[PDB]
Amino acid sequence: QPIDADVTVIGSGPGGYVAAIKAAQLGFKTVCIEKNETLGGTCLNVGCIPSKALLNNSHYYHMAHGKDFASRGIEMSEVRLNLDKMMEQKSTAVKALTGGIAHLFKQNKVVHVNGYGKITGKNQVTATKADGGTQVIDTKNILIATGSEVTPFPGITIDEDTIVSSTGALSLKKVPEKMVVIGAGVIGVELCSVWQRLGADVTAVEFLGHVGGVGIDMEISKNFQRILQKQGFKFKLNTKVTGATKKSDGKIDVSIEAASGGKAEVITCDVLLVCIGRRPFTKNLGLEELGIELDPRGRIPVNTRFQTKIPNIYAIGDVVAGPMLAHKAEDEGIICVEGMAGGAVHIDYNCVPSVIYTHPEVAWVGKSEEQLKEEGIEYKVGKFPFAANSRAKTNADTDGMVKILGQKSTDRVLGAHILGPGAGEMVNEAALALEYGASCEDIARVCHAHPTLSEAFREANLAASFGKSINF
Amino acid sequence: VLFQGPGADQPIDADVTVIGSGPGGYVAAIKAAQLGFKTVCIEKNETLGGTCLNVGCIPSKALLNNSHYYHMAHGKDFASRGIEMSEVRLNLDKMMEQKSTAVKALTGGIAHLFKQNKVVHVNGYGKITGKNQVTATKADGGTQVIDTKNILIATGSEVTPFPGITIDEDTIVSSTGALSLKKVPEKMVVIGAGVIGVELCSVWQRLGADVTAVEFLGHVGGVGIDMEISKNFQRILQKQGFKFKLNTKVTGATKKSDGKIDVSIEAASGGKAEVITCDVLLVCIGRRPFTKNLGLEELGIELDPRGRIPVNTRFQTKIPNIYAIGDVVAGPMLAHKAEDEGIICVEGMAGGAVHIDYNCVPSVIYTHPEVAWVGKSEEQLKEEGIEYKVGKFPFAANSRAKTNADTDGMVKILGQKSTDRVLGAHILGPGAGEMVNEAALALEYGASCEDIARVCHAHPTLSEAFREANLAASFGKSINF
Ligand SMILES: Cc1cc2nc3c(=O)[nH]c(=O)nc-3n(C[C@H](O)[C@H](O)[C@H](O)COP(=O)(O)OP(=O)(O)OC[C@H]3O[C@@H](n4cnc5c(N)ncnc54)[C@H](O)[C@@H]3O)c2cc1C
Ligand SMILES: Cc1cc2nc3c(=O)[nH]c(=O)nc-3n(C[C@H](O)[C@H](O)[C@H](O)COP(=O)(O)OP(=O)(O)OC[C@H]3O[C@@H](n4cnc5c(N)ncnc54)[C@H](O)[C@@H]3O)c2cc1C
Repeated sequence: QPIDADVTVIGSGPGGYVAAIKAAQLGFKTVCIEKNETLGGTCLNVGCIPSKALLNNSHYYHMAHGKDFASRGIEMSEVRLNLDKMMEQKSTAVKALTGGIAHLFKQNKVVHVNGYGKITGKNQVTATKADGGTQVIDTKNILIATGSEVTPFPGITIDEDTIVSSTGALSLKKVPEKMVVIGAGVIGVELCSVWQRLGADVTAVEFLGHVGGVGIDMEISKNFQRILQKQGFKFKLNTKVTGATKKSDGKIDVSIEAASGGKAEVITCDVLLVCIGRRPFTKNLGLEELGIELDPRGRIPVNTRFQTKIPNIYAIGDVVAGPMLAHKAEDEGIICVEGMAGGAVHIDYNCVPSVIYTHPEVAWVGKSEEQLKEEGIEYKVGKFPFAANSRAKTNADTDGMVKILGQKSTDRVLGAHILGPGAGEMVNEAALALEYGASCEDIARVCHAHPTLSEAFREANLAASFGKSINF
Repeated sequence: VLFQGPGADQPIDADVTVIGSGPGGYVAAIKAAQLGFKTVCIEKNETLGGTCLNVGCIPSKALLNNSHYYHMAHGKDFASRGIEMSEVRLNLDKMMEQKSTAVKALTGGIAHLFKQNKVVHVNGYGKITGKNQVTATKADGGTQVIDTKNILIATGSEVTPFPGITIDEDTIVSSTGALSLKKVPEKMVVIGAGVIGVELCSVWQRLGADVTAVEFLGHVGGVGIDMEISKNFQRILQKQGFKFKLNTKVTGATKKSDGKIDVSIEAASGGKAEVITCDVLLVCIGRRPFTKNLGLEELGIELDPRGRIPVNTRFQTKIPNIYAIGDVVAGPMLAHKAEDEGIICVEGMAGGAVHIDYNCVPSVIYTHPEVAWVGKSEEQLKEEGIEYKVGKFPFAANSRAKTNADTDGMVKILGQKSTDRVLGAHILGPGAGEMVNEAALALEYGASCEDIARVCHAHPTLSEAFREANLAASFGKSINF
């Protein structure tokens, strides 16, 4: 009882479920195979959505429990945490959005097959369900969107009990008294902040010498770290972990040393979060038998139409090269299926923004100062602090700055870097500016509403273009 | 030298003399100095920054922010997130202190910016006493003459009075009195359902007042707002507790011996006479240009019927070296509009071309949900005979809005039917105020709906609703709805 299809998508994360919807909208008979109980992939079920929910809820807890609400005349005798209820709010959002994808599939006539997909021919995918039943799909095109998994730390076994990945850390049943996080990238700093805010003593251990992962601008990263340390973060940068021991009393002893060598020490904690990275997931997909070889980092090599070496078999998202982000996977899914229908296929990874949803937030798009130097680009800098922005000052939330990097000969915007309130939303104005090739003067002369945080983006461009802002 | 207050009465020479230190005047003065002009700014009030900083945008946004958080804590929202509190109490004195702290910091900042940029601040009442002369009259009665090549009038606006109802800032208040009420009124009536009125209503509603807005026109939110957005906005505000009497005129108000106020109303067309009682009456029917005792009549600068100073596209009055910008001239009475006019006016004084497109000036309403728009409404496009297409995306389908349990409203995009050019953007929902600036940048380039749809917006953000509404306008269908 095989199914015939034009496009068969393996995986229902941001890349796969959006690709499936768009393919159906373009007229393809479309199937989407998912092995998990719900649709939406890593981002919806154990990723972006649960993490942002806990960041929001823990931020508001900090505002009520700390000094902020009192300073605004909102007085409360006793603020208490109900962690079960906070986790419930998180789970409600996840359930609503995963159900929403199932309805979108029905609305657009995408056939949902529940099982573990394996490519069993150039034009065939077989999905094996939990009970061993099979469903064969004979298909013109195959779109691999199988995503990522957590990168294990050699010698340390994650059990999601006291040694957790991001999945376990998002569902802890009590606030750990003491918590250690291996990895001070985006995911690690976010999860650190959640549990710090809810009462944990948190330490982030990082082999590199800065916070925030790859590609973040160094000046932004140092300033971000300083703000976080004032919030209660403790950082062990330039530090390697040599091992972790699960102890008889339930606690964990973590052995660390200086990254360059020496200064060996041990620190004890109640929960260890292993968050050193993620890697492409292709297990048992049938690639070896087809001859589709992986690159040394486990990614599927693809061409500019996202075709593998077998031209009707495609791959997108966290399973191929480029930034491992939800909106990147989505755009790759859209343009891949547009290309299947004969159209142009374009994504510019220099215009793909990054966001860290701490408070303050961090967001950037385009090039860092380190990248411009390494490329030998002559640039100029404009900065504007949020302390001088009217909306930030009115809200009494004034950490950080906007930094703009501009090309000297043309005034072209080369990069935008935002540390402070509203950075996540603000970077999308910046992404539009980079896609259009805007000059710094262009953005300085656009009438931004007053009072808005976006005026800091305008003023930083004015500084880069004219040399001087108005309000600083 | 850089501050000329009482006792400082020697004559001054300047290239540019700016009368008024509001958003238009103080930015014009800074930019003039940065361009190389010897610049003077005359201000009659105790602080710089005009209506917006002292009694306007800044205090109102501070109270909107604080009252929204009071509502999150005192209502259901914080409890839904596992944040349990025994007793949430309002300390209005402390809330007002946070507001005043912000205003003081920002007014002090302008004075520092004037010093940094070598702008001479003259504290007095400026009158134009010759084609190239302004005389400032100071608090002590002293006078100071400024001989100047150019004059820039930036004298701003005032509250529009209501005949027969005397504002006393006690129980009958303007927006100024409403921003400093000493206690939450049990019942408040607002005459005028425009932007300022709805914002002030929302503040006091959140803090415990029973609020009613009376409006002579048939919609909420002032001039130019899209009618679909306005209707949806009104329905949301009614569920928050607002009561609206649209298409209604006020015939009078009487302060009673017991301190309460009886407001007499009728249908705008006639009939249906009623009386409604309140503890505080806010008179918010508009603002109007302020030019009192400026010397215009003697110069021969006549005003238009609404009191504005007529100017050409370089912002020149009938006297070619005398200019005017901001709330005293035509166009949207908004802070960023006054700022941009001041900048390009002084750039024009320095030899540059002068052009501004009021169709690219955004408007924002800082309620929760917010409202923001830029470009054209459906009503404008219809009246102009423009063929257009519509794309909508509801915030209920946006991942960041749903995750924060903050899902009112939608983004609506209007695109040209044949060319896909973005013609207007209308946002009702969370984050509208910041989001409209992405739309303003798009309009500057004449971008298409497809252009915006193909920009990689971060996930999860509210801005994705803007992306998806453009995708719907361009392709006919969004992804996530
Ligand atoms: C804690 C956390 C926070 C994050 N926060 C953000 C954020 O704020 N913003 C951001 O942009 N990104 C964020 N990310 C990253 C984001 O989750 C990923 O970039 C994105 O989910 C990748 O999309 P994808 O569709 O390529 O893969 P995935 O989301 O990983 O989806 C792959 C799907 O394929 C299924 N699958 C795999 N193999 C098969 C098979 N053989 N048969 C059937 N089904 C199969 C998997 O079960 C899964 O459902 C975060 C990630 C984590 C872990
Ligand atoms: C409650 C309220 C909320 C508002 N919220 C917003 C908002 O969120 N966003 C927005 O964009 N706009 C908002 N506005 C409108 C905004 O304040 C005005 O558009 C803006 O202030 C006008 O700028 P201006 O420089 O033209 O005039 P004004 O700000 O009115 O400044 C004029 C200045 O000139 C001085 N002056 C006048 N005559 C003389 C004289 N002869 N000699 C010396 N000095 C003189 C006055 O004292 C005053 O300081 C709000 C207004 C109110 C009342």
